Amino acid sequence: SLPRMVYPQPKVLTPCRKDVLVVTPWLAPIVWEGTFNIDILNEQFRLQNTTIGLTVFAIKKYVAFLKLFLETAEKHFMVGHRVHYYVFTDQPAAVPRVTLGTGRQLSVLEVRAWQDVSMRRMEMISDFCERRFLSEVDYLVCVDVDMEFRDHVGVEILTPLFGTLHPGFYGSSREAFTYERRPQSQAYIPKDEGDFYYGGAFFGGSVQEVQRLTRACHQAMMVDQANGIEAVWHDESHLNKYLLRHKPTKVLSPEYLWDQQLLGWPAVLRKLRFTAVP
Amino acid sequence: SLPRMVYPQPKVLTPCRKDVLVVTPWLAPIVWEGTFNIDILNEQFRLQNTTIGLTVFAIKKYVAFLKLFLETAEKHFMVGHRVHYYVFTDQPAAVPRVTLGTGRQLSVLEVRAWQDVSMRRMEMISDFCERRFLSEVDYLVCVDVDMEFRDHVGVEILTPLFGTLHPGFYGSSREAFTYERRPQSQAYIPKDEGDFYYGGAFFGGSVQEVQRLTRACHQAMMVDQANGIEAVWHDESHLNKYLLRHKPTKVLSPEYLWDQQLLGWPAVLRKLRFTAVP
Ligand SMILES: O=c1[nH]c(=O)n([C@@H]2O[C@H](COP(=O)(O)OP(=O)(O)O[C@H]3O[C@H](CO)[C@H](O)[C@H](O)[C@H]3O)[C@@H](O)[C@H]2O)cc1-c1ccccc1
Ligand SMILES: O=c1[nH]c(=O)n([C@@H]2O[C@H](COP(=O)(O)OP(=O)(O)O[C@H]3O[C@H](CO)[C@H](O)[C@H](O)[C@H]3O)[C@@H](O)[C@H]2O)cc1-c1ccccc1
Ligand SMILES: [Mn+2]
Ligand SMILES: [Mn+2]
Repeated sequence: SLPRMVYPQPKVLTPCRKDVLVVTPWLAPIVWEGTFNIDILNEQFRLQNTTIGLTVFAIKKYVAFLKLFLETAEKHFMVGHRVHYYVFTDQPAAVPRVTLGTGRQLSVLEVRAWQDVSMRRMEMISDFCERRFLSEVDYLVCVDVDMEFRDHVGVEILTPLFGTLHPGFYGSSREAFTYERRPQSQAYIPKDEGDFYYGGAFFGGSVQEVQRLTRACHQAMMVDQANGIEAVWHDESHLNKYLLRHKPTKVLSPEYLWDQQLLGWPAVLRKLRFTAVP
Repeated sequence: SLPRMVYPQPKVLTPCRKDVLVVTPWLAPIVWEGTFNIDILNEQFRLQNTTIGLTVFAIKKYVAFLKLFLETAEKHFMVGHRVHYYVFTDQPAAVPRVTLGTGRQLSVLEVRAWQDVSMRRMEMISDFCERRFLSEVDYLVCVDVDMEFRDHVGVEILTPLFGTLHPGFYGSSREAFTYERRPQSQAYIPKDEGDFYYGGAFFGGSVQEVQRLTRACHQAMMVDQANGIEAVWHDESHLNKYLLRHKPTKVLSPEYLWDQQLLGWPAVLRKLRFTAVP
C-alpha cells in the first residue's frame, strides 16, 4: 500500500514516447526515459526493503576500471536503496578504497586469473555464489567493469528477468544480429528467429531467475566445450539463446548500455546512463 | 522454455500503436490490440497449464443474461486454456444448459437474493469461496453478467492484478473521475490524486491478489457501513481506492469493457471485446 502521492496524471490518449517501441509483443515494458515515474517505482521497492546485488569481474588489468565504475555507481546506481557490490578479482589489494553511501556495502571475492573468463562469470554466479546471493540480496545485476554510470540507473529496471538491447543492433533486422549461427552450437539461433540482440554487459533479475539463466548458460557452454565448439560471442551468444526461449519480463533500452565514442548521442537517447569507458 | 516459433520481428524504432498510451508510469502494460503477439502469450501460459476462474453473479432477473454471456464466453474467453466458470445465483435451475468446450467446466453456487448485492460480491469472493478458489484455479476474473464477449479475451490479460479502464472516462482528467470525494468514506480520493478510473465490471489477477483486493474492499465497505456512509459507486469506488494505493500489474484498455450503444465504435478501439448488452 503506497502513501498518498501527487504527480501528473497519465493520459491514455497521449503516448509518453512516439519515436520508439515501449512494450514487447509478450507485454514486457521496454524501459526508456519518459516511460516511468521514478517516484512511484521508488516507493514500491522501498516498501519491500529491496536489496540489489551488483556483480562485476575485474581480473588482471581490468582492476584499473574499478575506481571510476564504483565511484560513478555511488552517484547513480539504485541510490536510496540497499546495495551490495560483489567484486570478483584476482587482485583484492588492487580494489580501490571507495567511500560508500549508507545502506551500501562491498564484498571482495578473490578468484583465479577470454573463453575461460566468459565461462567463469556464468559459473561463478550460478554455482559458487548461489547460496550467498539467495541469503543476501533480492535482485542481482551482472555487468561489465569497463563502464561508468553517467546518469540514473534505478529500480525501474527491476523485475524477475531483464536483458538490455545491445547498442549496436537496436535498429537492426534479426538477420543482421550476430547470434551464433552454427547448428552444432547450443547457442544456435536460425535466421528466421530472434526478437532482439541483448548485450552481455548488463543483465539481471531476481536472484532465482539470474541463477537459472547463468546455470543454463554455463551448462550450454560446457556442452559446446565438450563438442569442440565455442560460440561466436561467447557468453553473450548463450545469453541471447536463453532470452529468446525464456522471455525477459523487462527489456532495457540502450540508454542502459551505450558507447558514446562509437555511437555518439542520438536523438532517440534522452539519457546515456551506463556507458563504455573510451 | 518456449519452443521455436516464427513470427514478425518487433521493431524497436517502430511503435506498435502511436495513438494511445501503452504503458503506465509504474511500467505496467496497457493492453490494446496491436501491443501483443497472442501466439507467444498462449505458449507461455499453456506451458504452465494455467487455469482461469471466471466469477459472475446472476441474481433475480439477471439470470436472463447468462445464456448469451456463457455462449459468447465459449467462443471468445481463454479458448484453448482451462477455464472454470463460477456462477452465483439465487435460482440454480434458471442457469441455462450451455455446451462447454473441452477443459472448461461450470459450477453453480447458490446464494441468497444493490448496496447489499455489491457488498456480497466482494464478500463472496474474499471469504466464502477463498479456499475453493486457491485449490482450483490460478487466476480469477470477476465480471458483470449483463455483458457479452464479441471478440478475443485471452491470456494477454493475465498478471498478478489487473483493472480495466472504464469506457466512460478513459479520455478524462482525474478531476472528472467519479471517485468517492467525501473524506468520511474509506473510498475517498482527493481531487489531485488518481491515475485512471477503473470499471467495476471487469477486474482480476492471481487468486492471492484478487482475494487481497476483495478482502480489502469488503473490509472498507463494512467500515463505511458502520459509519453510516455508502460510497458513490459502491464497490467500484472501493476498487478505485484499492488500485490507486496498490497499482495493478496490467491495465486493460476499454476494448475489454465497452458499451457500443452509449459510446459507438471509436477509431481508437480496433476490437470491441467485452461489451454491455443493450
Ligand atoms: O582480463 C579480463 N579481465 C576481466 O575482468 N574481464 C571482465 O570481462 C568483461 C568483458 O570483457 P570486455 O573486454 O569488456 O569485452 P567486451 O567486448 O566489451 O564484452 C562483451 O562481449 C563479451 C563476449 O564474450 C561479454 O558478453 C561481455 O559481457 C560483453 O560486454 C570485462 O568488462 C571485465 O569485467 C575481461 C577480461 C578479458 C580477458 C581476455 C580477453 C579480453 C578481456
Ligand atoms: O438484481 C441484481 N442481480 C445481479 O446479479 N446483479 C449483478 O451485479 C452486476 C452489476 O449491476 P448492473 O445492473 O450491471 O450495474 P452497472 O451500472 O453496469 O454496474 C457497475 O456499477 C456497479 C456499482 O456498484 C458495479 O461496480 C458493477 O460491477 C459495475 O459494472 C450485474 O451485472 C450482475 O452481475 C445486480 C443486480 C442489481 C440489484 C439492484 C440494483 C441494480 C442491479
Ligand atoms: Mn565491456
Ligand atoms: Mn453491468
